[PDB]
Amino acid sequence: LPVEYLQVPSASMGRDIKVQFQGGGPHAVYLLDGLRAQDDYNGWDINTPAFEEYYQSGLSVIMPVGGQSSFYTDWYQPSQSNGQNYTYKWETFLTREMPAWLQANKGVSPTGNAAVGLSMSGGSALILAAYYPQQFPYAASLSGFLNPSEGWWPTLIGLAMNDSGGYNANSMWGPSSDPAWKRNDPMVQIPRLVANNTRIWVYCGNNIPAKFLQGLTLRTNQTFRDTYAADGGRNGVFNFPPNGTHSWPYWNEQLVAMKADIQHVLNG
Repeated sequence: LPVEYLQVPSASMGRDIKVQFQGGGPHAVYLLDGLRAQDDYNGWDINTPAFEEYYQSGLSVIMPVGGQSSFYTDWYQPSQSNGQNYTYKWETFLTREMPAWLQANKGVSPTGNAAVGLSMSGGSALILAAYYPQQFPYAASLSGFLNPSEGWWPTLIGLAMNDSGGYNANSMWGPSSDPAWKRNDPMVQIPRLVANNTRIWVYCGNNIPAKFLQGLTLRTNQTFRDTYAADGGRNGVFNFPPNGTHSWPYWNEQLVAMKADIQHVLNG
């Protein structure tokens, strides 16, 4: 019932990962952070009443802390030019290390949870559900990058990572020809989301190099929707309100709006 700050060892990253945690039930909502995930608090707790909004929801809430520009993925190597001295292994942490710890210590089930991501982690949430459907029957992407391997996206993602911490996308998924780019591309993995009957919730809202990027993000999100439908997808909620914005107030509004949806999927 009270909010806790936990030190959860990551063998794969060789350090302790801080996790903000609120109990409330055996199944949990994993709230993933944006591109500039900080090392002190998860952006959901900094900017929104997420914990309060899900208090007595019958769901636990998990906010991992850290991982700027990590895309919550397992990297090939430490990011070279910014002096990172370990390899990001956030997929291993989120799918093995952390749920094991939460199961042993708190009784949180490793299966039957929801992954909710925004910006950077919007794609991550869908990828986690794509490859770990037992752990995540539910996944939400708010203003996510849903076709990272395609067109200009590897270039833009590389620039974004440089402009947030000096991280280098080549250390993460290799050059854009590397199979890791398509492996971690939600668009490309839509057949998995359909085959798994994943419940997905996709949101996207709407100085001129930003006009381009804002437009590209929404249009890519629209192609994702169409392709999901075309591939036989029938378990999706697609929210593209024209006045929607790419900001914590609307991301929080989406988190609130999906609560009933998550409750019915995870606890129904």
